[PDB]
Formats: sequence, C-alpha cells, structure tokens
Amino acid sequence: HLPKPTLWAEPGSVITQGSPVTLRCQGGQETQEYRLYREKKTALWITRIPQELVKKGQFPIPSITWEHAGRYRCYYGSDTAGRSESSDPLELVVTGAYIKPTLSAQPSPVVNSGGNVILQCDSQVAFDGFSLCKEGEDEHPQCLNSQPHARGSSRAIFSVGPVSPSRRWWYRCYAYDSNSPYEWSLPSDLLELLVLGVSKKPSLSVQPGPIVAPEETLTLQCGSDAGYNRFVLYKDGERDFLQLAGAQPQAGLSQANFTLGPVSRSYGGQYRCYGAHNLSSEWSAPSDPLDILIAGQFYDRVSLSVQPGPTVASGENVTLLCQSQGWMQTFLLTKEGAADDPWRLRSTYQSQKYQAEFPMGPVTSAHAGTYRCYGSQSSKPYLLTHPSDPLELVVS
Amino acid sequence: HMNYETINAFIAKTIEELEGIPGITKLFGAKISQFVTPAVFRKPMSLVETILSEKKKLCLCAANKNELLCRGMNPNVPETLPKKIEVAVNEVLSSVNDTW
Ligand SMILES: *[C@@H]1O[C@H](CO)[C@@H](O[C@@H]2O[C@H](CO)[C@@H](O)[C@H](O)[C@H]2NC(C)=O)[C@H](O)[C@H]1NC(C)=O
Ligand SMILES: *[C@@H]1O[C@H](CO)[C@@H](O)[C@H](O)[C@H]1NC(C)=O
Ligand SMILES: *[C@@H]1O[C@H](CO)[C@@H](O)[C@H](O)[C@H]1NC(C)=O
Repeated sequence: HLPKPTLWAEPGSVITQGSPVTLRCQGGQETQEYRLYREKKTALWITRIPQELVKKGQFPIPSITWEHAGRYRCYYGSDTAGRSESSDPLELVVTGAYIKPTLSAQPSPVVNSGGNVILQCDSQVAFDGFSLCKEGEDEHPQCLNSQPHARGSSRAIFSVGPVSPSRRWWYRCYAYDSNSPYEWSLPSDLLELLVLGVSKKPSLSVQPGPIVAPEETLTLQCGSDAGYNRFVLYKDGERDFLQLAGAQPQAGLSQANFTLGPVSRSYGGQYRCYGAHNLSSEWSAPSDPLDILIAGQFYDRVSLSVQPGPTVASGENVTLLCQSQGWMQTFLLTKEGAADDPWRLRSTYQSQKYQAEFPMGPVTSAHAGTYRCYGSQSSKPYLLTHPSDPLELVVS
Repeated sequence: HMNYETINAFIAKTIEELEGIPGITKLFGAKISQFVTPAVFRKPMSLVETILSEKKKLCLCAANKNELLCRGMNPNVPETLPKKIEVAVNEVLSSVNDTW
C-alpha cells in the first residue's frame, strides 16, 4: 500500500536524436529502491546504469537513439514490503528519423477568437502515423496523434479547438511508421495562428501603388490612430503571416512598413493588415483588403483615349475609353497619385474591338492628371496587361 | 546449440524482426522470407550486407522511388537500416541462445 511513484523526463518526452535526457522517478521521501522498465521490449540501457544513480531515481541517457524510444513505467519495492504499483506511463519519443512533413491551417492561419481551425499535416512519402504538437515558451510540448482519420496515408487532419487570445499558439507536426511509433520524423516548420479580436481596424496602403510590374519593388504600409505598436500582414492563400516592425505610437499614431521585391506574378493577391498593443495578443479586426495586381502579364496591349479631347475646361462632360483588340473580360482605370481603388468595368464588344467607357461627368481640377488603363481576364484574376500609354487631363 | 527448435525459432523471429523494421515490408514484400535460412544462423551478421545490397538495388526500380527506405529517410543523419538489422539479429540470437 505505498504511494505510487511519479515518472517524468528532464528536459522532456519528445527529444531529437543525439540530445541528452534523464528519466526521473520519485516515490515518497525514501530511497535506496528504484526500478524502470520499457513496455513490450526490455530496454538493456537501464541495466548499465550505476546503482548509486538508480537509488536517486535517476536513469540518464547521454545520447538518445531509437533504441531508447518507447513507453516507460516505474516502480519501487522494499524488502519487508512488496513494492509500489507502477507509475503512469512516460512515452519517450526520438525525433529526426525522416524528411519533415508540411503543416498548414485550413482555410487560413487567421482565426477568430472562440473559433476552430483545421491543421493539415502533409508528407511526400506515405506514413501510417502523424502527431501534432502544441508549443509554448513557458510550456512543454503537448502532442496528440492520429492514425484514424489520417487519410491517404500521406496526410492527416486535426481540428484545433476553441482558440483564445489568452496564449501564443505554436504548432509542429510529425510523421512516423507504426512499426516504430516512438521514432518520429524531423519536425515540420512552426505554425503560428493569428487569433483575432474586434479592436479598431488599421489601414493598408501600398507605395508606389497596387498596380505593380515584374522586377519592381513595393512597400506595404499599416497604420492606426488606435495606438498599435505591432502590425501583421497576411495574403490570402499563404501558409504564414508577415510581422512588420512596428513604430512607437505618437497621438495613437503608428505606422509599420515592409519593402519587398523583385515583384513576380506570385505577388498578386488580396492582402489584409492587423494591429495589436504590446500587452494584448488579441489582434485587431482586419484592414479593408488590398488587391496587388501584376502588370504586363498578357500578349494583349490596351489603348486609352478621351472623346472630346485631352484639354477641357471645368464642368464639361468627359468620358475615358479603354480598349483592346484581344478579348478582355474587364478594363481597369487608374490615375497618377490616386489613393482610391482602380475603377473596374465589364468589357463591351464595339467597333470590332473590346472596350469599356468610364464616364467622369462634369470636370473639376481633381478630375485632372495622368490616367492609364489595364486589361483583365478572370481566369488570371490578380494579373493585368501592360498599361495603356499615359493620357493627361488638363482642366481650365 | 544448433537444433530444430532453435534453428526454427531463430528463422521466424528474424523474419518477424526484419518485417518490424519500418520500410522493409513495403519495399521487400513477400521476398523477405528468402533472406533468412539455416545458412544465416551460421553467419548471422551476413544479413546486414545482403538486405542492404537488395534495398539499394530495389530503390532503383521506378515503382519504389516514393518508398520510405528509398527517399523518406533524413539524409543528414547516418543510415539506421544497417544498425536495425544488426540489432534485430543480435536480439533474436540472445532470445534463442538463452534456451534455459
Ligand atoms: C455626357 O452626356 C450625358 C449626360 O448629360 C451622358 O450620356 C449618356 O451616357 C450613358 C452611359 O451609360 C448612355 O447609356 C446614355 O445613352 C447617354 N445619354 C443619352 C441621352 O444618350 C454621359 O455621361 C456623357 N456622354 C458621353 C457620350 O460620354
Ligand atoms: C516606412 O516607415 C518608416 C518609418 O517607420 C519611414 O522611413 C517611412 O514612413 C516609410 N518609408 C517610405 C519610403 O515611405
Ligand atoms: C514592448 O515592451 C518593451 C519592453 O519589454 C518596450 O521596449 C516596447 O514598448 C515594446 N517592444 C516591442 C518589441 O514591441
């Protein structure tokens, strides 16, 4: 009837190959009696441990290999007494055996507070075992695994539970063969989720503008009056979010920017920005989306004209006409230095070409500058033709 | 000692141990049994080089290029397969050679 012992591992249960570990047993304040045993397959290493260390409930592994991996339990038995019942199991896992899997959140790593997310673990080669581990700084790994609903033998799915902004969520996943289930692959790269709050949304801008050509460089900018000191940028479809270096807030005024280039087709997409305060780990509601479009992606060239003319006095009816010989689903009109979104119109087939008329109505001095139009096809959505030659509007 | 129970127990336990090494069953299939014979009892660590040279050969076959032992292993760490065969054979040998 002796209190059962406790079995734990310094520094942890999930260790990389080669790294040290020490399995530790503790039962009451007494000693001089300890025993450790693997389940199913005896572990000989245990026999080779000094009797001075066993008495202290210490079973160290200088360099861990798959030969040490397995489930351990512990127990202590005196002379006159019989012995204590076996400790709760300790699953000693050895990582780095195989090529790392791929971890991703479906549909996005951006989760609303209280929401759930699917985390997908993917492997090149087939595996009948996958395990997902939660990581924390102050915390030790917390794994969970799946062989049932671990589909196609090359992918496993896990439904992360209620996400709270009460902690930083870090995840890695592992792949393994069930003929050695304590010998895991190399870990997948860390996955961090962005948990959301309802906090004032920031504003997302781009310099020089949203329509950008290949080999150019852009600067994505975030800002608030809400006094955020941290900013995050996230492009739809991406595995990860980008955490930009946040400035120090003035009159709540803060701005963070990211300068990327060369631009490629890959840059094209819908982007959102999020702010947070130094204390909070509950991000803001997203900025309105920003679509970055990639110029010069089609064989087709476009033309931009005006009806009346390039020079016209205030109040007159002015209409800009964008047109192409090749089929285009939509036409896009932009002005040099225009914080507003480009004007997108469905195409029309007139005079043996495809066009779109952008009516301005009566002219002001705001209604004057440098216009360029673009061709688009929905098949390639964040793509554009080269710009039309610039058209200059000069008002009297 | 080299008698019927032990020769037989060595052969099955070795095959079982080899089929227990992750990757072997998928790559080697039913042919694995053919590598363990009373002859192997006489030279057991010979299994290490005979299975390795067959695996190397099997990994060239177009159909096996997405198999674990062929491209699933972490390249930047020394190959487990030779040690796993060496441990398997020695463990079986102990279990079998300790008749009493
Ligand atoms: C300037 O004049 C009028 C407004 O006074 C406009 O003309 C109309 O434009 C629409 C465009 O969808 C057409 O469907 C109408 O048929 C036009 N009106 C008439 C009575 O035909 C327009 O804003 C300007 N006109 C042009 C030609 O650009
Ligand atoms: C990017 O932000 C910094 C201040 O954080 C500053 O240089 C400027 O506002 C931005 N850069 C450009 C090129 O506008
Ligand atoms: C958050 O806190 C630090 C102090 O630890 C302070 O210097 C600054 O306001 C913030 N730093 C960062 C990196 O956000």
